[PDB]
This record gives sequence, structure tokens and C-alpha cells, in this order.
Amino acid sequence: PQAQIAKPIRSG
Amino acid sequence: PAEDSIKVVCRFRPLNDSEEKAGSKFVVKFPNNVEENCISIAGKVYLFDKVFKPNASQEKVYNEAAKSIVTDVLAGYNGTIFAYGQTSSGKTHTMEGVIGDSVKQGIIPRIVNDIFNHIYAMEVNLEFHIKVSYYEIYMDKIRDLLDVSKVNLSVHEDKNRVPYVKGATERFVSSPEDVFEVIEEGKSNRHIAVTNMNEHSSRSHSVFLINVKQENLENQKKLSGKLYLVDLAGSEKINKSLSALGNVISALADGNKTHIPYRDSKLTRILQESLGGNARTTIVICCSPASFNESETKSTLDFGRRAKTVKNVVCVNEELTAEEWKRR
Amino acid sequence: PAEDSIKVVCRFRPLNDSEEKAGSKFVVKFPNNVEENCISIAGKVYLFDKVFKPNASQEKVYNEAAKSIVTDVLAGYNGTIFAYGQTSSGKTHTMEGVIGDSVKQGIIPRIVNDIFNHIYAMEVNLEFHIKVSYYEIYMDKIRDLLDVSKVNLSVHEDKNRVPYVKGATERFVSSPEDVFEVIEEGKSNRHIAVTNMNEHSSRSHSVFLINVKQENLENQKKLSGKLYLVDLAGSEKINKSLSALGNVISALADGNKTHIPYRDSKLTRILQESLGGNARTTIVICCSPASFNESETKSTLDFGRRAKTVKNVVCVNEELTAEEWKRR
Ligand SMILES: Nc1ncnc2c1ncn2[C@@H]1O[C@H](COP(=O)(O)OP(=O)(O)O)[C@@H](O)[C@H]1O
Ligand SMILES: Nc1ncnc2c1ncn2[C@@H]1O[C@H](COP(=O)(O)OP(=O)(O)O)[C@@H](O)[C@H]1O
Ligand SMILES: [Mg+2]
Ligand SMILES: [Mg+2]
Repeated sequence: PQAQIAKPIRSG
Repeated sequence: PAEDSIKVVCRFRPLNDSEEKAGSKFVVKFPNNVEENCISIAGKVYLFDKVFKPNASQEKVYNEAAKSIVTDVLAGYNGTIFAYGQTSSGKTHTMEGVIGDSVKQGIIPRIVNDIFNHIYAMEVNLEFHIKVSYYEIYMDKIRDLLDVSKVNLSVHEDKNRVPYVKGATERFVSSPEDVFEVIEEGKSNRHIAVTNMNEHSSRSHSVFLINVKQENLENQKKLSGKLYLVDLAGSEKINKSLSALGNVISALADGNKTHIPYRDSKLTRILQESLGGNARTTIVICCSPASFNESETKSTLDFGRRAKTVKNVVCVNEELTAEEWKRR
Repeated sequence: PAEDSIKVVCRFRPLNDSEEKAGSKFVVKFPNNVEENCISIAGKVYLFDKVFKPNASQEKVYNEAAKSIVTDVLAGYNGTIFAYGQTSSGKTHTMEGVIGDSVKQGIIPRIVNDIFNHIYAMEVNLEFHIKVSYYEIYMDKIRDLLDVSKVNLSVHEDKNRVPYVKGATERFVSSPEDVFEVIEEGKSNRHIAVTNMNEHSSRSHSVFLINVKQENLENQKKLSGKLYLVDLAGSEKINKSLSALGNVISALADGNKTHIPYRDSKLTRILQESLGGNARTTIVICCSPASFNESETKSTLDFGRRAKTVKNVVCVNEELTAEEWKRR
């Protein structure tokens, strides 16, 4: 069990 | 309506040197004027969603077998493509091809580039969360290709509900470069404890999963879609998971049994949604045109013809935030 | 209870060459045996949450002024640190220092490294979404430092409700390296159309925002916390936004007016929560010890003494998924 960092990517 | 035939597409590769050396003839025909949807062998015609000849490029195969799937996943559908056929028929060439070669790159890298090209070209104010898993199934055991200490993983089923491989790495990615790094890491790990990849890859199933969630920032609509991309063990005689895959297709195809044997293998448990459930599925059956392999080719074609009668029932996977549930 | 004093910490730097050259004396004292919380100037003692002497290292300042803030943001509190004082007193040295130098790196880079060290050392199965904005305020106008076409941005207030700079870039980051790239990009963009950074930075406010959301994957608890890290224009005579900042503090400190003039500047609108609202706020007042600057030092100290009486009311920023709202 580990903390993860997400990597979202935008548009707009 | 939401009722969706499993698509089946058939790909013949060219006769190769070991085939010619052994004195094989080309034993297959492609009727013209019927949308390139037919192939005939020993007098018997089969109809598929598309038939590709030995000269068909990777780009052509992608544009017909696969492209629609990225648009679908980006709209919140689950998508699955798998390649099926005897060892040496073209499954890896179809699913992966030569990564980095513009002409010979297969379905996976094209899908990867297309996902990100589509996102970059959207105007809608959207936020995408993308994570990938990559694992192998060998003798009904699962090895995580992204984490060497995770061997013998289990298949579980979540809340609402849907199977998953518990413990499998899930790597966040945010560009095509990040994905291809993950693929390289997987391929390299696959070699641990394997003395001959050509033989070992011919007998195990390689599973690439891209999970794509999105949040619409204007209306809070949340959509998700899973993309399974699978290069299967060879279908020749008869991998226990492939027997299970055939029994599953046979049961759904007969449609006249209460019990579909999904639990007969980890592969068919993982693909359960792909086989008669909530995903848009395409099977690429890969075939040699050589007389020497004719009986194996005919089993492959007969597998694909049966699968093409299975119906999936698909819907957009929409999640509700609070505002819907809040206000009630 | 949830009632939280604005912390005020006072930092004196060493007498410098222009000060000595001009014949300045060291005019400030630090009483011992009182937890390092006091400073005296011309006979008058002030009490702060911490006083740092000219020899105090960056690590010491961080460990006292700032560290707790990363633990708080990671627990779902908003956090704000700003530096205040006359030009040349030490605000940039305090807030940024020399990035990449192990000894002289300031509060921002230490905070950045600590956020990621804490996340990496958590066991709880947590997912963090981190995005950063970096912008400048000059003459009450906002320039986005991460996107040169976004000048003259507006301040808006969202649903539930909370201000924000509309249109400001929000860059996702997933390692300390990604953050420092963003900081370098910001610093470099700041130089566009500026002929003298030393003078221009002394007259504008630099705002660094780290937005940290987390989802707990076991219980679906969603927490968020915003970290504002601000290096203000010089306080000397008298930047219009700094007048507004003083009128705000003066009003909250008197506590006896219905109208806190938050809307008097974009700075005080953006900091509205930091000044009497839902954030844990620390102000570093920076001061020269030189007789030459004594009257400016005394205004700085008097500003900090007034701010230290303002009370913030803070709570964990928890969001509910469906299961709470669903079941009702
Ligand atoms: N359509 C095709 N055109 C040219 N060469 C192909 C084609 N399909 C397969 N090959 C080649 O034939 C060999 C066997 O294909 P491969 O995809 O490795 O088979 P499988 O993975 O099904 O065992 C590989 O060298 C591959 O490059
Ligand atoms: N505590 C300190 N120790 C040593 N040098 C300092 C200290 N504080 C400030 N300085 C130096 O004094 C000069 C002015 O500080 P700076 O942080 O640029 O002031 P401001 O940003 O408030 O105008 C800079 O060269 C900085 O390196
Ligand atoms: Mg292969
Ligand atoms: Mg400065």
C-alpha cells in the first residue's frame, strides 16, 4: 500500500 | 440498441521462408466486390467485419480494426481488442508491431498516440486521468510486468462490480512518451527468469490495460472506460486458458446455457465483460495462408466465426458527483 | 477550538555593506530566556511567535515558520505564508532563497521537497492530485507567469464559494523536479517587458499557489488544501495593495467594523481566506537591524503586532462522494 500522485492532463 | 456484436476481423500475413522452403502453397482466396469482408478456403467462404490480405499495412489494419475504439473510450465506453491465432501467424506484429517505426508500428502504439492526439485537440474543458497496467498470464498464473515482486496475483471483483487483478501496478501517465517508457519497462521485466522469449511468449498471454477517466469541469459529469489490449498465447494443439476462451465463446454463441464458464480461467474472468458484457470488443484472428498450416487456419476461422455471433451489451460508464445525489 | 491566531514570525537579516558604509549601527536586541520570541527596539519590546536573529539559517526559519504547514495541507487544511517588509529586508531570500543550494534554499523549495517526501513515506493507500499556479500582481493587475498571453486576469469567486484568479494556468505536477521546472518557467517569464527586475520585483507581488487534493482509496474520503506562498511588494513609503492589506488587518484587529475592505485590492481579495477566514496563516515580517532603517523597521514590527491579533477560523476541507449522499 502506497500513496500515489496522479498525472491529469487538460484541454479546454 | 446498446446491443453490440463482437466485431471479428481476419488478418492473413504473407507466406514466409520456412513456409516456402517446406513447399507450401497459398491456399486462401479473397472475393472482390464484397467490401473486403470475405475469405474463402477450400471452397468454403467466411464472412467477417473485415478481411485483411497479406499486403495490408498496419495503418490500414488500425484504421479498420481499432481506431473507433479510442473515440469510444474517450466517450466513456469500455473497449477490448485481442489477437488470436497460431504461433507465428502475426498476433504480436498486429498488436505491437515495431514500436517507433512509422510504418510497422502496430495497434497499441497507434492507440497510444491517438488517445493523446484526441485529448490535445478537444476544446471542451476536460480533465483526464490515465493509468496503465501491464501483466502476463502463464499457466493460469499472473505476473505483474511492472513490478517483479508481484507474482501470483489474484483476480477479484469490485463493488459495482467488475473484476480486477488485485495488486497489479497502475502507472499514471500523462504523455505518449510516459506510456512507451512503461511498455519498455514491461517488455524488459518479462525477460526475468525466461530463457527463451520466443518460446515463452508463444505460450503466455500479454495483457495491456489503459484505464481512462475523465471529469468534465463545466458540468461535473464523470466518465470512465477501460481499454484492454491483449496478445494471446498461440491457439495451436492447447493452452488451458484458450480452451476456456473457446468454451466461453461456444456457450455465448449457443446462448442456450445458464452457465457461461468465465471462471474456468483467470483470462476469461478478466475478459468477462469483453465476452458478452459491457465492452465493445474486436477480435483480430491472425492466419497463415500456407497449405502446411491449413488445418490450424481453419480452426482459427471457425473460432472467429463463432465469436462473431456473440452479442455484447454496452453503455457509457457515467458516475454521478454530489449535485445529482446531493439535491435528492 | 477551530479558532486560530494568524502566526507572526519576525526575521532580522545581518547589517549589509551599504548599511555599514553609510555608518549604520545595529539598533535591535533579542532578550534571552524567553523562547526566542522577543525583540526590542528603542526600549520597546515586541512579542511574536518566533524571532530570528541575523544568524538564523534557512533550515531553522523553515522548521519554525513553515514545516507544520505541509503536514496541515496534507491533512486538508488551507495554508498561507507571506513575507512582508521593506525592500532589501529579506523577503525573497526568505521565501525562495537560492534554489538548489542545500544551505540557502528558502521556504518554497523546502516546502516542495517536503510535500513529496511526506507523500512517499505514507502507508495509507492515498491518491494525490497536485497543481500549481504562479502569477504576479503589479499595480493591481494580474499577469500569469506560466502563460504570457494571459495578462489582466480577473478575480472571481466559485460555488461554495472561495475566490480564484480566473484563467490562471494550473500546472499538474507529480514530482519535485516538475515543480522546480514550473518555478524556473515562471521566473524566466517574469522578465518579459521588464527592463530592471530588481526594481520591478520590489514593486510587485509574486504569488505561488500549490493546490493539493487527495482521495483516500479505502474509504473514498476526499480532502483538499490550498497553499499560498507570497513574496509581497516592498512595504516602504506605499503600494496601493499594501495600504489595502494594512486596512484589512486594522479592521480585523479592531474587530469592530461590519465591513472588512477585502475588495480594496485584488491581493486582499485573493488572500481573503488567509486574512480572518479558513486558512492557517503565517506572516514572516522581514527587517533590517540598521539604525538607518529604524523607522521603516518599526512600521514593519507594528504591522506584525497588529496582524498577530487576528483570528482565523479553520476546518478540514472534506468533500463527500456518493455513498454519503447516495444512501440518503
Ligand atoms: N502482415 C505481416 N507482414 C509481414 N511480416 C509479418 C506479418 N505478420 C507477421 N509477420 C512476421 O512474421 C513473424 C511471426 O509474427 P508474430 O507477430 O511474431 O507471430 P505470433 O506473435 O502470432 O507468434 C514475425 O517475424 C513477424 O514480423
Ligand atoms: N538572512 C540573511 N542572511 C544573509 N543575506 C541575506 C539575508 N536576508 C537577505 N539577504 C540578502 O540581502 C539582499 C536583500 O534581500 P532580498 O531577500 O532580495 O530582499 P527583498 O526581497 O526583501 O527586497 C539579498 O542579496 C539577499 O541575499
Ligand atoms: Mg507473439
Ligand atoms: Mg525581493
